[PDB]
Amino acid sequence: ETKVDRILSSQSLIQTIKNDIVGLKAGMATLEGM
Amino acid sequence: VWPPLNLPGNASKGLTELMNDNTEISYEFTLKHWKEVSLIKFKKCFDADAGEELSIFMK
Repeated sequence: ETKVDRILSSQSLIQTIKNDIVGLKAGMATLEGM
Repeated sequence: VWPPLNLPGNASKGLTELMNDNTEISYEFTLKHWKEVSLIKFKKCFDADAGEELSIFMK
């Protein structure tokens, strides 16, 4: 139980990675526009 | 409402402005972002048409 709770907590990193990648996608479209 | 597509990119806040149809986008706000919209494609035409005003060619 303690170890699964630890795994479940790190799932916060995944969506943070998720949001940042959204910004990287838009920012790259900008560079591509140049 | 505004244009048919006005929110391509990041930040759900611009997406909020879009889906909510806020009549205003503060300069102070839009300074804090990039590519506030990308009305760029190769398909169709928006919000206009041509072939009018018979004046000009007569000049």
